[PDB]
Amino acid sequence: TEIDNNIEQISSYKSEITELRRNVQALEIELQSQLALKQSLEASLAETEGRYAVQLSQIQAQISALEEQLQQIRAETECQNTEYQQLLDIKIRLENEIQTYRSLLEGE
Amino acid sequence: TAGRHGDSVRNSKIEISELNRVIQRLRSEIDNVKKQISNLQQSISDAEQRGENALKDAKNKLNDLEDALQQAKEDLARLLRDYQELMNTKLALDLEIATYRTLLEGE
Ligand SMILES: CCCCCCCCO[C@@H]1O[C@H](CO)[C@@H](O)[C@H](O)[C@H]1O
Repeated sequence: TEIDNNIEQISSYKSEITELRRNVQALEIELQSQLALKQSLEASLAETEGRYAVQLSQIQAQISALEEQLQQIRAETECQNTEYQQLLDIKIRLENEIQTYRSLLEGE
Repeated sequence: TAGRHGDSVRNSKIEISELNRVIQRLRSEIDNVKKQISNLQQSISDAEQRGENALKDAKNKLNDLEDALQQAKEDLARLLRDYQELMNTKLALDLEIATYRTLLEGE
């Protein structure tokens, strides 16, 4: 009966090998699935980051335009400060000069 | 026959050892991918909070700039009305001068 014990032990090893193989298949599949998920999360991360970077880029464009116009307006304002000052010098010159003639003829 | 039997038992046992090491390898790699996944989720949330902070900072900057723009415009408008006034005055004086000049012309 010893040899029979050995034989039924061979059917036992068969059984165990089958089971271990099924486990290996299951684990390969699970590995696939997990990798899949990892990749889709890489995708989601790229989505998130890209969307935020875009909205930031829109706003930054607004800051660029605004800074631009601001600079233009300030430059214009400096030119007009200049023109204004010239006009004021001229005015005061003509005014003082006239008034000198007037005061003279009244007072001489 | 002895040989064939020793061989069957032995190659079965060794096949089992083999299978058990690859099961361990696989479980280890699944653990790896799960940790990577965890890191990825944390990195997503992180990217979100970072992005939102950036948006907020940029919006504050822009708001300040809009206010600065409005102020510069008002400065310029004040300057322009002042210039209009000044010019009117100067034109009056010009009138006086041109009258005296036209006087010298006829002589
Ligand atoms: C070169 C452009 C200069 C034009 C500036 C116009 C004045 C700014 O704009 C106006 O200012 C008024 C008084 O501050 C406000 O009543 C208005 O709400 C505002 O639109």
